[PDB]
Amino acid sequence: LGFLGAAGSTMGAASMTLTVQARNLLSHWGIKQLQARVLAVEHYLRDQQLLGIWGCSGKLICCTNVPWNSSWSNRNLSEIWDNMTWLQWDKEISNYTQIIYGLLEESQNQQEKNEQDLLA
Amino acid sequence: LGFLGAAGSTMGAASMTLTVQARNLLSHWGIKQLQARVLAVEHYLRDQQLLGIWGCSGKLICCTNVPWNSSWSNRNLSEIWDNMTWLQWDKEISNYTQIIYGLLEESQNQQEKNEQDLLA
Amino acid sequence: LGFLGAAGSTMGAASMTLTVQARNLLSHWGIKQLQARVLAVEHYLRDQQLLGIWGCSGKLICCTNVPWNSSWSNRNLSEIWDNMTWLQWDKEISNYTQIIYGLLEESQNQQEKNEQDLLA
Amino acid sequence: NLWVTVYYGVPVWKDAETTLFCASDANVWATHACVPTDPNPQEIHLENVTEEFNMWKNNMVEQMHEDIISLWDQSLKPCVKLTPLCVTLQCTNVTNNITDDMRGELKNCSFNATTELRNKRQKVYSLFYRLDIVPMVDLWTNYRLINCNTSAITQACPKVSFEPIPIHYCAPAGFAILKCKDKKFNGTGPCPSVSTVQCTHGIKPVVSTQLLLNGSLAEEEVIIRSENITNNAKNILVQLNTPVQINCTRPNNNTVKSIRIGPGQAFYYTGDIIGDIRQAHCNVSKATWNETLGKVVKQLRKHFGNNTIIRFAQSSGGDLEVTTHSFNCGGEFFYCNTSGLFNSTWISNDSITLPCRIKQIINMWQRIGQAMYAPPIQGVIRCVSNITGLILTRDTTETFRPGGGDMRDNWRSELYKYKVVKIEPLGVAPTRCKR
Amino acid sequence: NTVKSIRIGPGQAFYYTGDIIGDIRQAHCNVSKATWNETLGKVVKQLRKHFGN
Ligand SMILES: *[C@@H]1O[C@H](CO)[C@@H](O[C@@H]2O[C@H](CO)[C@@H](O[C@@H]3O[C@H](CO)[C@@H](O)[C@H](O[C@H]4O[C@H](CO)[C@@H](O)[C@H](O)[C@@H]4O)[C@@H]3O)[C@H](O)[C@H]2NC(C)=O)[C@H](O)[C@H]1NC(C)=O
Ligand SMILES: *[C@@H]1O[C@H](CO)[C@@H](O[C@@H]2O[C@H](CO)[C@@H](O[C@@H]3O[C@H](CO)[C@@H](O)[C@H](O)[C@@H]3O)[C@H](O)[C@H]2NC(C)=O)[C@H](O)[C@H]1NC(C)=O
Ligand SMILES: *[C@@H]1O[C@H](CO[C@@H]2O[C@@H](C)[C@@H](O)[C@@H](O)[C@@H]2O)[C@@H](O[C@@H]2O[C@H](CO)[C@@H](O)[C@H](O)[C@H]2NC(C)=O)[C@H](O)[C@H]1NC(C)=O
Ligand SMILES: *[C@@H]1O[C@H](CO[C@@H]2O[C@@H](C)[C@@H](O)[C@@H](O)[C@@H]2O)[C@@H](O[C@@H]2O[C@H](CO)[C@@H](O)[C@H](O)[C@H]2NC(C)=O)[C@H](O)[C@H]1NC(C)=O
Ligand SMILES: *[C@@H]1O[C@H](CO[C@@H]2O[C@@H](C)[C@@H](O)[C@@H](O)[C@@H]2O)[C@@H](O[C@@H]2O[C@H](CO)[C@@H](O)[C@H](O)[C@H]2NC(C)=O)[C@H](O)[C@H]1NC(C)=O
Ligand SMILES: *[C@@H]1O[C@H](CO)[C@@H](O[C@@H]2O[C@H](CO)[C@@H](O)[C@H](O)[C@H]2NC(C)=O)[C@H](O)[C@H]1NC(C)=O
Ligand SMILES: *[C@@H]1O[C@H](CO)[C@@H](O[C@@H]2O[C@H](CO)[C@@H](O)[C@H](O)[C@H]2NC(C)=O)[C@H](O)[C@H]1NC(C)=O
Ligand SMILES: *[C@@H]1O[C@H](CO[C@@H]2O[C@@H](C)[C@@H](O)[C@@H](O)[C@@H]2O)[C@@H](O)[C@H](O)[C@H]1NC(C)=O
Ligand SMILES: *[C@@H]1O[C@H](CO[C@@H]2O[C@@H](C)[C@@H](O)[C@@H](O)[C@@H]2O)[C@@H](O)[C@H](O)[C@H]1NC(C)=O
Ligand SMILES: *[C@@H]1O[C@H](CO[C@@H]2O[C@@H](C)[C@@H](O)[C@@H](O)[C@@H]2O)[C@@H](O)[C@H](O)[C@H]1NC(C)=O
Ligand SMILES: *[C@@H]1O[C@H](CO)[C@@H](O)[C@H](O)[C@H]1NC(C)=O
Ligand SMILES: *[C@@H]1O[C@H](CO)[C@@H](O)[C@H](O)[C@H]1NC(C)=O
Ligand SMILES: *[C@@H]1O[C@H](CO)[C@@H](O)[C@H](O)[C@H]1NC(C)=O
Ligand SMILES: *[C@@H]1O[C@H](CO)[C@@H](O)[C@H](O)[C@H]1NC(C)=O
Ligand SMILES: *[C@@H]1O[C@H](CO)[C@@H](O)[C@H](O)[C@H]1NC(C)=O
Ligand SMILES: *[C@@H]1O[C@H](CO)[C@@H](O)[C@H](O)[C@H]1NC(C)=O
Ligand SMILES: *[C@@H]1O[C@H](CO)[C@@H](O)[C@H](O)[C@H]1NC(C)=O
Ligand SMILES: *[C@@H]1O[C@H](CO)[C@@H](O)[C@H](O)[C@H]1NC(C)=O
Ligand SMILES: *[C@@H]1O[C@H](CO)[C@@H](O)[C@H](O)[C@H]1NC(C)=O
Ligand SMILES: *[C@@H]1O[C@H](CO)[C@@H](O)[C@H](O)[C@H]1NC(C)=O
Ligand SMILES: *[C@@H]1O[C@H](CO)[C@@H](O)[C@H](O)[C@H]1NC(C)=O
Ligand SMILES: *[C@@H]1O[C@H](CO)[C@@H](O)[C@H](O)[C@H]1NC(C)=O
Ligand SMILES: *[C@@H]1O[C@H](CO)[C@@H](O)[C@H](O)[C@H]1NC(C)=O
Ligand SMILES: *[C@@H]1O[C@H](CO)[C@@H](O)[C@H](O)[C@H]1NC(C)=O
Ligand SMILES: *[C@@H]1O[C@H](CO)[C@@H](O)[C@H](O)[C@H]1NC(C)=O
Ligand SMILES: *[C@@H]1O[C@H](CO)[C@@H](O)[C@H](O)[C@H]1NC(C)=O
Ligand SMILES: *[C@@H]1O[C@H](CO)[C@@H](O)[C@H](O)[C@H]1NC(C)=O
Ligand SMILES: *[C@@H]1O[C@H](CO)[C@@H](O)[C@H](O)[C@H]1NC(C)=O
Ligand SMILES: *[C@@H]1O[C@H](CO)[C@@H](O)[C@H](O)[C@H]1NC(C)=O
Ligand SMILES: *[C@@H]1O[C@H](CO)[C@@H](O)[C@H](O)[C@H]1NC(C)=O
Ligand SMILES: *[C@@H]1O[C@H](CO)[C@@H](O)[C@H](O)[C@H]1NC(C)=O
Ligand SMILES: *[C@@H]1O[C@H](CO)[C@@H](O)[C@H](O)[C@H]1NC(C)=O
Repeated sequence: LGFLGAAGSTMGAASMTLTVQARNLLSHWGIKQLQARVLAVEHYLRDQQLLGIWGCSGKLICCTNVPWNSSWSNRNLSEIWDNMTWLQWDKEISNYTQIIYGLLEESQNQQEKNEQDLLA
Repeated sequence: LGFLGAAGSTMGAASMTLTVQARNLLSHWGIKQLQARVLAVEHYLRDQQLLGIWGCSGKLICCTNVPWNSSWSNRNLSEIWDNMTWLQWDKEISNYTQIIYGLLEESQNQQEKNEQDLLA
Repeated sequence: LGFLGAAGSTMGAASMTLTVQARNLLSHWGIKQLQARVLAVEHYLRDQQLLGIWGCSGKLICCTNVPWNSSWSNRNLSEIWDNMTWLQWDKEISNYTQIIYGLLEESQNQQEKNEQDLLA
Repeated sequence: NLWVTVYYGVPVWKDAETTLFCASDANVWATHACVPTDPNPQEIHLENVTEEFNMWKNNMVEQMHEDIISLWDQSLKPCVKLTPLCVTLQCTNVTNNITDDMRGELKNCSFNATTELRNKRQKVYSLFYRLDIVPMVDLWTNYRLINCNTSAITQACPKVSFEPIPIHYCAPAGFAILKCKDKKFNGTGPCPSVSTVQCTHGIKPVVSTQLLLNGSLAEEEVIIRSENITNNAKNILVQLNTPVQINCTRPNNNTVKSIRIGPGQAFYYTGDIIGDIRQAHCNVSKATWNETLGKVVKQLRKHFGNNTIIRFAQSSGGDLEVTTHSFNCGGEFFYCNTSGLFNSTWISNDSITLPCRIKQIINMWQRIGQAMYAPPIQGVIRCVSNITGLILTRDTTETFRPGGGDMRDNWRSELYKYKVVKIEPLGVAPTRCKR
Repeated sequence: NTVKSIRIGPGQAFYYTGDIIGDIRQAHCNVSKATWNETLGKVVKQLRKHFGN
């Protein structure tokens, strides 16, 4: 039930502990300690900025409008979620990541402009 | 009308100056000053992370789905919001605060999973 | 197409590169390196806090309920948004900025209270 | 059709090299600098996690090395500089009842020291160990201190102990330390049982050479860990599963006197010896030691031929700092001869006494530009330590000799079970769910 | 230049010129003459745009 306790568990189970890990991201001699504190903050902020860009701000589980091109992983939703741990999944699809992130950004840009045009 | 000006006023009045206080949370000789700046940031981020966890991101007034078990405070609205100042309230229900925060976290997790299965 | 590439283009074009600039806002001898990193964070957080105050958290484009008093600028929608760059616009309405920010803050406070009453 | 869903707070990590900070539990040494620890912080079992560990490529070792050396140097900054004492010393033999083993080991020297006033000098008569002085320019009785032809000597402050107070290493937020709990783990490769901790256990920063003192013991059996076992250029770290007790003494009742050499600057020196003059020494139980080596041999035979011969021998060379067992015993620095421990061949209440030398002017780290003078200690010194591991090097018949000159090996013997990783909470997966 | 050194203190070395091998001559720098004259001519042409022509 503690931090990373679910690391060896299946994705379909581990997804229920997202708040456990989220809360462990924040908190001359003494300078290296300041450097460590500053980078912990900078890494945190980059993840939050990215969620903001994608339109996932404020939530731990974010559904999007980008579809899963099978060429990323042609495995099925009883294998990805019941037979694989997040560590194994991350390795499987680590190559095709800066494609997915790019697509998520593009999708959100279109959603913002379409939403302004409706509110008119 | 300035920072903490409403501290001695009733909760029902003080609730209208939330932006006044929110704006005062952000901004070897010289090191202790740098340390102070870093910790001010860390405290700010922890409050924001917590609001995000509860589903209150981006807002000063957040209604939730958790009910008020009378055992925490059995006073009526027209006591809490007309007489007591936030300082007196904070003392009254200081003990039972980690319990409330835990309930808010669980409530939001249930809500995020229910929504995922309504967008299916 | 890179950082500030759109600076010389018209507002109506530049508005499509908002993510390009947003992504470039984050990241004794050597102490100044920490000071620089800390201030970059502080400036970032102030912008985010302000968007939160106005109810624009999580978005790069945010429509509001505040109307454009002609006194700020009486230029018509196709002298601003396809004849004028963002640099020239900022100069045009520099004096009248803090007014707008104050109005946006008031608008959001009215919006948060009204919503709360409707969820009773 | 499956659509991309973004998850934040995902229990994923990657190998990482970051800055660790120190912490401690609750006469100042290796403290103030570290943050007080949390009681019983946390340990999370991570039941189904298998992970790869690789000691020797572990940067936690380099950080511990840097912190110890830096804190060591910091502690000498406010102490008295013994540069006014770089003079001609006139030295003669010691007029006491000296055993044969100590002949020539001590000298009674007379020097002119500076005083509180700039225009005055005094005449001081002190005992020195032979190892701290050098004769010069063909003059029979004229000596100088060993390190006045290189670095300035700094006297260690008399109020500062060198007690090896344990230091804990803690991860910054966003990072975690993984701990290998496999009792058979040899320092590398997959570890089937890996838990997560906040901060490592405290490790005592004990500084020694060929015999590791007061460390952790192996849980079940002697473990031999090496970067490449067939490469004779590598050191072999052998962890014992049982301690061997070693009793060390400096059996001479010393009188320590002090003088001012400057404006509030005190110098400490051995004035005189009460009673007989004897050699410092260490006692190792003979039977325990022979059992210990037999176990080591049985394990060596799993990497070397089985129907083989294993030989133990004394170091073939190098200076006193590496050919002996160096350690701090009650504030004094001992250099003990271990040839009595490693003189046997193993083929397919008695005790061993190790004679010891004492030095007051030491270098600690393998550096050229620093020296330090350890004030002598009043009375008689005794200490008892646990031998928890050996550092061996290798030349049919495989011959092994004591090594350990490189201090990072001592720290590897405690940090081998820890790994630093970075948490990567953001990721994606397909789910049947679209905005 | 033949360089010698002495110790002046505990690990403190001082370096100095011991002596000179060969003749003693003055240090100097060479600037090509025509190149320098062309360089100034260009500078002068530009100065004349701020000063009288
Ligand atoms: C391996 O671990 C053992 C066990 O911890 C360790 O032995 C210990 O060494 C210390 C330091 O020499 C001993 O502490 C002293 O004990 C005597 C008892 O007579 C006291 O008088 C001493 O106090 C005086 O000196 C202090 C110097 O710092 C002053 O601060 C103080 O005010 C007094 O003037 C001091 O308490 C300790 O007793 C032993 N422990 C045992 C069980 O013998 C050994 O040194 C470690 N080995 C290595 C290599 O680190
Ligand atoms: C090393 O040399 C020094 C200097 O010679 C020796 O110290 C001296 O030792 C003698 C004999 O113990 C001392 O004489 C005694 O003086 C006291 C009064 O101080 C007196 O009560 C005794 O009856 C005796 O006369 C002498 O004072 C002392 N000098 C100093 C500076 O302390 C030292 O003992 C020698 N060490 C050895 C063992 O070689
Ligand atoms: C789905 O992917 C296929 C194959 O794309 C390749 O693998 C991807 C992971 C990525 O690395 C692509 O850049 C690779 O080309 C796509 O088919 C190709 O698409 C690209 C444009 O992205 C095009 O230039 C190629 O000609 C196409 N042909 C192949 C087989 O290489 C397919 O278009 C992708 N579908 C989606 C939803 O974008
Ligand atoms: C409402 O609270 C009661 C009792 O409240 C407990 O003590 C209060 C002062 C405060 O600390 C509360 O948070 C505590 O829960 C609950 O009744 C008990 O509930 C606990 C589990 O929470 C259970 O173990 C006990 O057996 C229950 N019985 C007692 C001693 O009253 C009640 O369940 C709470 N109801 C709601 C709606 O949450
Ligand atoms: C729209 O602006 C006019 C002009 O206001 C001036 O310029 C503004 C940018 C700001 O700086 C004002 O403070 C300036 O007075 C406003 O007309 C005047 O508003 C002020 C303040 O309300 C009032 O005292 C004057 O009597 C007004 N004069 C007139 C000619 O009516 C007007 O109120 C603004 N409207 C809105 C939507 O706020
Ligand atoms: C280390 O071992 C030696 C040898 O056993 C010990 O020396 C004996 O000490 C007792 C007590 O003072 C004497 O009665 C014996 O005569 C000594 N033996 C010899 C051969 O001289 C020594 O005490 C032990 N000590 C340590 C490490 O302090
Ligand atoms: C430890 O003591 C032994 C003696 O038992 C020393 O070994 C001798 O070393 C000399 C060279 O200096 C050789 O000529 C002798 O043949 C060696 N003797 C034996 C029995 O092998 C050893 O050098 C000492 N080591 C240290 C570090 O002091
Ligand atoms: C998911 O896949 C299961 C196994 O299918 C077979 O083995 C995998 C590794 C692939 O090679 C696949 O093409 C093979 O057919 C099935 O038993 C299960 O029913 C599948 N579920 C869904 C929803 O498709
Ligand atoms: C609110 O309560 C005031 C005090 O009366 C009582 O004590 C508090 C703690 C509550 O338990 C309440 O239910 C009790 O009646 C009353 O004087 C006042 O009339 C009450 N007002 C309302 C709107 O109920
Ligand atoms: C917009 O107006 C143009 C003329 O601009 C006039 O002066 C500027 C400074 C503003 O005060 C503006 O409101 C004035 O009308 C016209 O040339 C142009 O055609 C107009 N365009 C549209 C879309 O009506
Ligand atoms: C570990 O795997 C076993 C199946 O081999 C499973 O029953 C168990 O629940 C898993 N443990 C965790 C923590 O997921
Ligand atoms: C995946 O399913 C197979 C079925 O044979 C099982 O043996 C394996 O342990 C499962 N792995 C996990 C991580 O649950
Ligand atoms: C990613 O690319 C590397 C290229 O060296 C390759 O070795 C690895 O197997 C790839 N992983 C996949 C297929 O995602
Ligand atoms: C302070 O209390 C008085 C009543 O005694 C009230 O009239 C006044 O408005 C209150 N002031 C504030 C800041 O709440
Ligand atoms: C508020 O306080 C006043 C003075 O104690 C009291 O008269 C009044 O009834 C209180 N109002 C309520 C119901 O909270
Ligand atoms: C809060 O806890 C303290 C310590 O147990 C206790 O003295 C106090 O009465 C409690 N207050 C409340 C509001 O129950
Ligand atoms: C610069 O102006 C020209 C002429 O209007 C236009 O074609 C070009 O796109 C402009 N450059 C940018 C960066 O907008
Ligand atoms: C720019 O503004 C001028 C003056 O109103 C106008 O004549 C011109 O047509 C405008 N051009 C565009 C592209 O809006
Ligand atoms: C803003 O005010 C200053 C001072 O009155 C004035 O010089 C400047 O022209 C004004 N600019 C605008 C945008 O009106
Ligand atoms: C010193 O040794 C001699 C024998 O050489 C002995 O007669 C004398 O008593 C001893 N002195 C002391 C103080 O033990
Ligand atoms: C003094 O010690 C030396 C060895 O360093 C020895 O040769 C000499 O004979 C000794 N002299 C006396 C008087 O003991
Ligand atoms: C100091 O003198 C000794 C004499 O044996 C010599 O070996 C050493 O190298 C000298 N050190 C320096 C720094 O000159
Ligand atoms: C030596 O080992 C024994 C085993 O019983 C232990 O109690 C003792 O504390 C150990 N000594 C040191 C210094 O670690
Ligand atoms: C350590 O274990 C690995 C397991 O893969 C083995 O290959 C290696 O030879 C072992 N080394 C030693 C010194 O035991
Ligand atoms: C171990 O040493 C041998 C020496 O012959 C060398 O050939 C081999 O590549 C080395 N292996 C590793 C992992 O360093
Ligand atoms: C060390 O001293 C203890 C008494 O404190 C004794 O029991 C033990 O046998 C001695 N150890 C050795 C190796 O002599
Ligand atoms: C090595 O010898 C041991 C007995 O001491 C035996 O159990 C083991 O099987 C032998 N190994 C090989 C490879 O023969
Ligand atoms: C090794 O043991 C033999 C036993 O006969 C002895 O003669 C020899 O001197 C010893 N060597 C060392 C270095 O102690
Ligand atoms: C050293 O000698 C003095 C003589 O006054 C005595 O008081 C002290 O106890 C002795 N110390 C030891 C360790 O023998
Ligand atoms: C500098 O030396 C080079 C040697 O190749 C020569 O060609 C050049 O002309 C010299 N420069 C001057 C200014 O004399
Ligand atoms: C420099 O340029 C002037 C131009 O008037 C010319 O008269 C003179 O001879 C030139 N000198 C050299 C060295 O070329
Ligand atoms: C200076 O003289 C040059 C060369 O005749 C001519 O091109 C230039 O225009 C003149 N400038 C002025 C300011 O007379």
